[PDB]
Amino acid sequence: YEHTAVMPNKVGIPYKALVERPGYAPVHLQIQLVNTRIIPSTNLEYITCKYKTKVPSPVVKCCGATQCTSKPHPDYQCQVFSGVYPFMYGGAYCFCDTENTQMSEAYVERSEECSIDHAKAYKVHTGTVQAMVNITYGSVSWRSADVYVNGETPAKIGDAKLIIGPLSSAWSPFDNKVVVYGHEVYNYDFPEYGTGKAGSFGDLQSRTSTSNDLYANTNLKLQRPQAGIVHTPFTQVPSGFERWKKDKGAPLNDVAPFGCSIALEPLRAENCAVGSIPISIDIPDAAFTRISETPTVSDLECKITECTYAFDFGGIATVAYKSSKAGNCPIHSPSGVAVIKENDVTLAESGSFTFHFSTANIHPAFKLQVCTSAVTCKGDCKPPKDHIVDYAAQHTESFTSAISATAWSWIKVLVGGTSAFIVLGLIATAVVALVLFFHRH
Amino acid sequence: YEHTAVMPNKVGIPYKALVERPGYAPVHLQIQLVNTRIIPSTNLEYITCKYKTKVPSPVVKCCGATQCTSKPHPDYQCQVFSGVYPFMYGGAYCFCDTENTQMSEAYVERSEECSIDHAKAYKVHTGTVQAMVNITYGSVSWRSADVYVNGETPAKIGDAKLIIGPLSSAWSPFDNKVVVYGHEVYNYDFPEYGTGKAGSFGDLQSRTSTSNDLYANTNLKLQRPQAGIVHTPFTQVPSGFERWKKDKGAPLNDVAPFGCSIALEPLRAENCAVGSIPISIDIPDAAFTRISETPTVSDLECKITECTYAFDFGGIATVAYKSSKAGNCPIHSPSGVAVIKENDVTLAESGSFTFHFSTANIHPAFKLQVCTSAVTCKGDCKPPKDHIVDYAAQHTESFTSAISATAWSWIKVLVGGTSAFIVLGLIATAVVALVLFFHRH
Amino acid sequence: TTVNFTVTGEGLEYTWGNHPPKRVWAQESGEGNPHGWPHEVVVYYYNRYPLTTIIGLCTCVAIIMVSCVTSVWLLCRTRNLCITPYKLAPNAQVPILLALLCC
Ligand SMILES: *[C@@H]1O[C@H](CO)[C@@H](O)[C@H](O)[C@H]1NC(C)=O
Ligand SMILES: *[C@@H]1O[C@H](CO)[C@@H](O)[C@H](O)[C@H]1NC(C)=O
Ligand SMILES: *[C@@H]1O[C@H](CO)[C@@H](O)[C@H](O)[C@H]1NC(C)=O
Repeated sequence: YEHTAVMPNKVGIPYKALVERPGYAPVHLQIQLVNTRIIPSTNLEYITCKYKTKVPSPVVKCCGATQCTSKPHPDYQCQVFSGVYPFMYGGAYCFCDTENTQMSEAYVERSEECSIDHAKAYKVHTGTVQAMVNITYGSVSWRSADVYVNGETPAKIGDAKLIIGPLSSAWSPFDNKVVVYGHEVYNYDFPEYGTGKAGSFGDLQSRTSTSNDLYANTNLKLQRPQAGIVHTPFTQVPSGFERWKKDKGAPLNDVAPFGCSIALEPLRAENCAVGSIPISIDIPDAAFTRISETPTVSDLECKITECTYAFDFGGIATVAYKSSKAGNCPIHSPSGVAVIKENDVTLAESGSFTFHFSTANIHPAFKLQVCTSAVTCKGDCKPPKDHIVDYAAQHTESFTSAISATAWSWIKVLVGGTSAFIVLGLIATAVVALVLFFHRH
Repeated sequence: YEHTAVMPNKVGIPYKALVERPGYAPVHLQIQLVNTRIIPSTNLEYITCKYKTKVPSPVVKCCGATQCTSKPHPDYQCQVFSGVYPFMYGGAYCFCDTENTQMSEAYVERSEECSIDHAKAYKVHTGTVQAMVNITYGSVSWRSADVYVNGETPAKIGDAKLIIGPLSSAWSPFDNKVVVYGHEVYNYDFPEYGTGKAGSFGDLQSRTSTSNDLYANTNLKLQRPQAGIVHTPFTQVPSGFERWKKDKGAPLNDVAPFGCSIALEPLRAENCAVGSIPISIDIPDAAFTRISETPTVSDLECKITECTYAFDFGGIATVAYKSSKAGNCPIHSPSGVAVIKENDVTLAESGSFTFHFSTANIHPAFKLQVCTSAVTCKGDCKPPKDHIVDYAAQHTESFTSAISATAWSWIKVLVGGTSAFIVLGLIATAVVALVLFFHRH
Repeated sequence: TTVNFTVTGEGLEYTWGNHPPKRVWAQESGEGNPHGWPHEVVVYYYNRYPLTTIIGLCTCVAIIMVSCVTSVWLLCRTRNLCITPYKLAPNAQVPILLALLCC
């Protein structure tokens, strides 16, 4: 028997319903999300990390000169410095004083830390949505399975088949371009490959961590060696990856709306409380008992014994009843005014039972579906005393949830009074027009 | 020197221009696309292939009975058939006449052909655009390289830095869902995983060709064994993959607009003639020669000796000239009226040279640039003789390209005559209007 | 069998079984004489631009009819307004120039 409904996109808050099959007693259904994951499709654009400058041994030509050549090394530099007279531990290196030449070479390569400490530039596309759902129905215990939130792909959960509609909102916390560094995700509009600037995020770019084609843009300039000294000095713009680490700011992990949690394997946004989720679950036929085989309840009287519109189940109610067969009975409240804590109660031939509920209303009024029957519960709820709590509200507030009886009294009098006063004027206006008419006629 | 321009998204039709760096003689530039590839991002959804039904040896219980159990196999079927009296080569298998049961089992597997003969269902997202660009300029021979058509990433081609702008059209021949079978790509809204119907494309679905979790949806039903025979008969819906291969229809390879060619490694659409391509090329400073160092060309006179507005270089023109310091001189037509076949000519102190051109205009009038100089070429073109050709047009057709001098004359008379009639009517009205005034006054 | 396909300047590709696809383009070789008499000019442009020529010709005729009717209507209006002052005055000068411009 297929039951279709729309549940809020909330984690930890159970969706409760009675599955009403014609000719059979209602089956209580409880669907709760364990987690919800937005898993976008990503394509690695390039990998950024701190660069290393490789400086091969210089060529020192005594009594002569050399010429530089072009090489494919990233950010390759080569310069010939004439007029050198270097010294080493063994004395003067060259014979000639000013006729000697030193060739300096340098190029940029990925550092060793790039294997572990690097930032991944990704382009992000719409992917898939998956969830872990905890379901119990009737007398069957909780069962759970990982499901795809497509609205078409079914999942088997404890002999029940569940299909979950797509999220009502296509919202995703990830931008079109993101940077993943460590455990953090940044909505960073990174430069395209090959356009990185020196001292900025993309100064060094590589398609992969093992790629042999490395892009490097640093102002690497070879300097003249110190007089009498053999070395290869140079200047270069400090790494833009190290600078980015200092200035990267707040990650998406800390700014994502709706309480999204960001995870990387796979990249996904978890538990984003956005919109609502259509659901369709097939309850197995064996779960239903014929109405004639279940208890019949009558003369239900519901009393609200204590109520506070706190986030927890602050409402307490007592229902007096008489019942045949003294059996078990599902309990439900189809109205959105109150959420019922208990799923079912044990009935005797006669007596009363209590149940707990959570409501936002100052004057709640709700229908309690005692199996095959119903009783209307009404009462007055007090304000909660605790200002801040560490748990989410079990209920949903509406536009009129806070309006008290005294508030309605004033609204009714003010709206009714002004309307009646306007009408009174119009009535007098119509009558006087007729009074003048009768004077002439 | 950086040269910026826009070239059409055409393959095999070269873009020609003169790079004019102030103070230096023009440098002829020719940019030709070898191929353009739209390479979308793809996510494999599942793999479809023909199924195999696995049928283990049936359990034949003599003088007794057995019971079926569920198993974690795709489309698993199990049924116990009582009242069997099977025979083998050695005679009656069971002793009892009717107190015997056969338990038949069957389930669906991927066939051996699934490793080579299968269809891949992909989700297709915007990816990248790449092209092979063939470039020559000045006296530099043709050089080519693969480039990214995004307007950001530069390419170094023969010491020239090339940036190819993004395509003006974001059009792509692939829908959000495609099926790749063999070398063919189909735009097909395949069913979501786990929702395929029996006898249709998705009756058998696998996330990957080597997975151990297979979805199968066929009406596999075990049938009662024939009397006295040990075997496991069953009925099943014919494979929907074989059905699809019969009813595939035309692939995207055969229906893609704009002449796209579909390739699979990676999946891409090649040579789609959509929109235009912004370009920017930085020409080496060594390729430019100063004006005072190049020949001076004067007294130019251009005569069209033959012309037909065919798709090939049907035009022939002869240009007389006087010059100095005989040497090579680039030739270019800046207007779109005619495409010049020759890129440069050798000039003597005086003489004439010929060149060929392609034009769609019946009365072409175009400027010809001869290094540092220019001449105006005019003439009449006859219709082409060939109705159909196997090569694309070199020229571009304009709204007014087909209008002859005779047609313009008739349009001029039409508008001039029409206006003259109304003008006479208005003049007559104004004259009589004044006379009517003078009569009263 | 014989199959006829329409090919324009944009081109057409056909594939005969197991053969490489072939591409062909049509040239502007339609029959006509754009430099001849009006019946030859219209034929050339009709064959090259069938729909545009039909729409163009109708627009030309519609413009001529509106302009000629308006021109003559104003000229007829001119004669009525120009001559009427003299119709209502039998004993009038009626200059000879009037009989040449307004009649
Ligand atoms: C489902 O809920 C029950 C009780 O609420 C709990 O014991 C069980 O662990 C839950 N399942 C999952 C997967 O969290
Ligand atoms: C570039 O053009 C030249 C001449 O047109 C040709 O020989 C060469 O093969 C072309 N290169 C490519 C990669 O097509
Ligand atoms: C194709 O065109 C020719 C004209 O040359 C005509 O004779 C023939 O009947 C046409 N064939 C078809 C199938 O229309």
